[PDB]
Amino acid sequence: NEGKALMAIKGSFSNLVNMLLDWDDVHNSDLCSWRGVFCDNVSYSVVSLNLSSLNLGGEISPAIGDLRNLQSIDLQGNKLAGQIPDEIGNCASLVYLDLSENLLYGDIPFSISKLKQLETLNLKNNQLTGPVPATLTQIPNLKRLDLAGNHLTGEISRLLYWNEVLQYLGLRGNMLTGTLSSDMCQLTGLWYFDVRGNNLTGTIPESIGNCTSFQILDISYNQITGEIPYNIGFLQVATLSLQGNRLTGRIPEVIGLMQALAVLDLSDNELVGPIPPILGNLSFTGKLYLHGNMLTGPIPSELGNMSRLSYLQLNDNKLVGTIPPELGKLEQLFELNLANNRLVGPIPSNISSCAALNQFNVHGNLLSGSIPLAFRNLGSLTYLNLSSNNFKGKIPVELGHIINLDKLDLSGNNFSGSIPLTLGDLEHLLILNLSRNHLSGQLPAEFGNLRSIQMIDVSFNLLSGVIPTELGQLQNLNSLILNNNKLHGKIPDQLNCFTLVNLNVSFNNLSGI
Amino acid sequence: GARTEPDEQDAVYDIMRATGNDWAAAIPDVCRGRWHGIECMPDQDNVYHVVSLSFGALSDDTAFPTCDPQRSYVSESLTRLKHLKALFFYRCLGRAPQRIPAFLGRLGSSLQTLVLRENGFLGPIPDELGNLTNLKVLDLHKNHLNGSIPLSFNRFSGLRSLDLSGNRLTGSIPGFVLPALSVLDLNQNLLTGPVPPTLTSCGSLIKIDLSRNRVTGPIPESINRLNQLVLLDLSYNRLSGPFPSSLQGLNSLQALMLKGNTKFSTTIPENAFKGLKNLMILVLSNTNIQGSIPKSLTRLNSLRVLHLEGNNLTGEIPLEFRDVKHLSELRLNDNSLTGPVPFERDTVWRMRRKLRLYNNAGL
Amino acid sequence: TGSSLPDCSYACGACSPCKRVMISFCSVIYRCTCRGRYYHVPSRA
Repeated sequence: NEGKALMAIKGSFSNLVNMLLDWDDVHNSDLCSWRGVFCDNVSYSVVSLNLSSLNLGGEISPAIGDLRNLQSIDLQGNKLAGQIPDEIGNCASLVYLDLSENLLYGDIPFSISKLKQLETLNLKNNQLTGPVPATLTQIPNLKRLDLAGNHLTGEISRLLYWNEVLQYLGLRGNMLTGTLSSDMCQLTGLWYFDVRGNNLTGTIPESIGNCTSFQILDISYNQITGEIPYNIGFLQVATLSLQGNRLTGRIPEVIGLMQALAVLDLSDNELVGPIPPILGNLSFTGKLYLHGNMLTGPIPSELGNMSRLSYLQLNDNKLVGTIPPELGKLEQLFELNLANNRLVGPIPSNISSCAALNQFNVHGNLLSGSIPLAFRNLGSLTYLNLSSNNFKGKIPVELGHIINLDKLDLSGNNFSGSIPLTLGDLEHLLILNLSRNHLSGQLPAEFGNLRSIQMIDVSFNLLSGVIPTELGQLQNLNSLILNNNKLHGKIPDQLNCFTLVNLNVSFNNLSGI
Repeated sequence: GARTEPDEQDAVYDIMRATGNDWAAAIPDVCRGRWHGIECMPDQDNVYHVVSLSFGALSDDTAFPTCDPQRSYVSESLTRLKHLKALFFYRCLGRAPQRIPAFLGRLGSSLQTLVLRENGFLGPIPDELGNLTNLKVLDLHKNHLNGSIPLSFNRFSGLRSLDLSGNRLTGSIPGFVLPALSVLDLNQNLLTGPVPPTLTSCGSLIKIDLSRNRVTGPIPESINRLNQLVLLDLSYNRLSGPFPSSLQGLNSLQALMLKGNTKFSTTIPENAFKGLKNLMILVLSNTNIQGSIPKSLTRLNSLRVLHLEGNNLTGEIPLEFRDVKHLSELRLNDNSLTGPVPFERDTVWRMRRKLRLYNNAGL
Repeated sequence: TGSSLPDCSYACGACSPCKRVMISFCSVIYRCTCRGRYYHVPSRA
């Protein structure tokens, strides 16, 4: 009776009996001992089905409509093709439907509205084609709705926002058009608004300050034009994400009062004007991504009052003036990215105080002066980028004592002297691009100890001497560019570097074959 | 250095004890040690007042304080929150399934949101719930109420959302002329009579759901006036009469379902569904509809779902269904259609079982 | 008017060591936990 429907279900699952080896009604009769099926201990009908993450790869047989007491159906990962069967809308006891991570196409079916007990509709990462039907409003207990990862069309009907119990709205990664309706803020118990990745035109609703239920607001990557309203300062969100759109005007000064924020994202927008220094009282935010804009003016020194900051990205703007030394105050800073600006003057020595600094990138500015020596104290640094600047002086010896360095890029500056031998014991290094400089003298043979190295470009320098013989030990180096230098002698016959796929010795003075 | 108003704080103490959460008594000040479900706003004198009071738990986050299933009750002390703007009860019971308290009236001017969802409340709707003139959102979904719907409800000149689903409500649908009303949900009730005329005077309406009731009479001619209407759901009712002359004014209407009106017994006029670009879902199944499949259902651009099953439709399937590849569900099963079908192979391969044609004798 | 940190001193109601908690899904929400399970804390404007 019920095993009949379970065997039509299994009947439509590609062609594998290895996985559901269990479902065998002649040598395993009780169906409540089968794999992924569960019967509540009283009525002893199947109430829960969990075939999640097995790849059975057929269809959802309509016989699923014949297990009436199913209140849980989790069929994720199985690569089920075809449409969502209509009969799934007469398991009225159903509470929780996860069909996420499959190859289902067709529409979200009308019969879904019959399931007046349903709480979680998880159709994530499928191929459903067609609109988010208005009838999803006729499920009074639905709390998590996510259609993320589909090819859904049509607009978001404001009817969908008149809903008092909804917790989670996941719409990311469809092709939804239209506007953000100013009735959007009638989802009074929602904590997650996600409409990212669609094609929504229109401005931000000025009446968005009433959305105090929201923990996360993600409208990013959506082609939204217009200004960022003042009432956005009333939002209680912790993740404010407005990235990737066409939001013009300047950064609302009222954002300086949104102290609850934990991730602040305005990046890849066409925002102009100065960086509001009031942001300095956002003492507890983790991320500030103002990059991608046309923000002009200096970096506010009050950004050192963001003590809890861990990810600062102001790159690719039109910021001018100096780097503030107060960035030493940010003791939690992992990634500092001020690239592609117009910053003038030297790197402050105070910045050597970010013991947690992990990425440092100031490529593409007008920075001058020398690397401060106190950079010996940046031991936690993973990624060091100072390319395309007017840095001068010498490469500090103590730079070799930043052990966790795996990407060093000093290209494009006027460094002098000979290369430090301590650069050799950067055991974890992977990329070393010191080119377009004025480096002189010997090519330090300690590069034989750069065990994990991948790409050495010390080209375009005044490097004299011979090519070290130890470079044959580098069993990971796939690009060795020594071009435009002053070296001589013959090439070592040891280049035993089976990884090399790109050598460039040229415009040198070698002697041999 | 702001402090709260004392009588409102004691009101909060009594309310919280009454619901079963004694822990709110240790609190040295209610509005500075804020738990999820209580909001406060200070006035000009740096004095906090209580504005939102909510129970129980829809989940963990949002986890309002739950109530004692065996003990709780609704304290009279609510009457002392002179600034209470919203009051929320969800899956919070009481010692004995009680009535809706009448003293909820006494906070008329401030209250703008009253939710009493799934509380097991017994008995009729207090009339003095109407004295809440300033209410914007009223929800009594899934209780056990019966008796009439108070006439005092047309005293909500500013109401926005009204949800009364899941009750034993008797009598007839209100003669509302509520200009601002957006969503009106009276479904799964015993309300009878006809669809009152006054309804179509509430132009702002977008959702009208009267399903699983016993409303009678035909459907109003002037339902065009509802020109903002998104969804109209009248399934499982006692409706009858002739189809309205026109629904053309009903732009933005996306979904209309008259399923289960077994005594409908009317044909579908050609011009009924002409100018409906935005129409998506049309369920007319099991309504004893007579006549032939009108072909102006073919020119419905956004139509995805068309249910006409379990009727007494007759004739051929119109050739212009060849001109329709947008539909995802088309139910013409269990009728008496004569001519053999004119569906192309694109359509048949894509639709598969989602196209129902069985139980037609002539095909 | 803005927004403020949860101040999750009193929001649990049982198991008094009521803390704030970091949640990530790189989208971060504030939660409140003590012992088992998590809570909220709020305000409005």
